Amino acid sequence: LFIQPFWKLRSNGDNVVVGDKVILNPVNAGQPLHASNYELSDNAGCKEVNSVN
Amino acid sequence: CNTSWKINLFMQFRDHLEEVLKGGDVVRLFHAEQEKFLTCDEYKGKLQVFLRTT
Repeated sequence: LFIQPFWKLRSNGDNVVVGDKVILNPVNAGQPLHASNYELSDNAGCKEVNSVN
Repeated sequence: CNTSWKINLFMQFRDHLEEVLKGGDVVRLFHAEQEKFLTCDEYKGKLQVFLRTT
């Protein structure tokens, strides 16, 4: 997972600081992780995580 | 004449480094998130500060 800046303050090559908002982009899939809004039927109140823009 | 000149210190030689922020420096504030420069201009007879869209 490439760890990439989400803020314009940080830039490529900068050390990651605790508490920073970052984006995890899979090397192969190429689409950042995303917490879907589709509620899971098996467990109520639980969402899903999938790779998409 | 009898005029006397008093030496008032504003900045020392050690603090005159070009790699640090110093009093009196002319710099502009750039908003990284919005990618806009801080600016102030007269709009309706009163000077107002804002970020200018480019």
